[PDB]
Amino acid sequence: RWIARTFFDGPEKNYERTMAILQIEAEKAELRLKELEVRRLMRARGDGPWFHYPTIDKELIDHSPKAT
Amino acid sequence: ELPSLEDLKVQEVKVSSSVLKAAAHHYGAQCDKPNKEFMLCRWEEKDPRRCLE
Repeated sequence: RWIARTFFDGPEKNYERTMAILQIEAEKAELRLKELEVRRLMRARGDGPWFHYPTIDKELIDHSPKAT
Repeated sequence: ELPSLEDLKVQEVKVSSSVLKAAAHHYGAQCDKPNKEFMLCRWEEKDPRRCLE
């Protein structure tokens, strides 16, 4: 009982805790698997703003020339 | 492609010499409206197929 105080965390700790660490771990694992799933799609088809190659130009010239 | 017919080009043309036309630039002042109509047709529609009339 003396060893339980100021030397031990207790059974309440690491049961309420660790599950909190697992809750962050579950979020870290699912989003990393989602990142592997998103990059597998975004690289194959140019749909989103990920792995997009730069284009030539947006605007260059529109004025009237001396063309035929 | 579909081009214009054989009888689309206007008769009586190029009777004047090359420098004979260049001698008088009064053609820019008198008879200027039909020249400007063809000019405005060309910048709007780039094809010669539509602006021939």
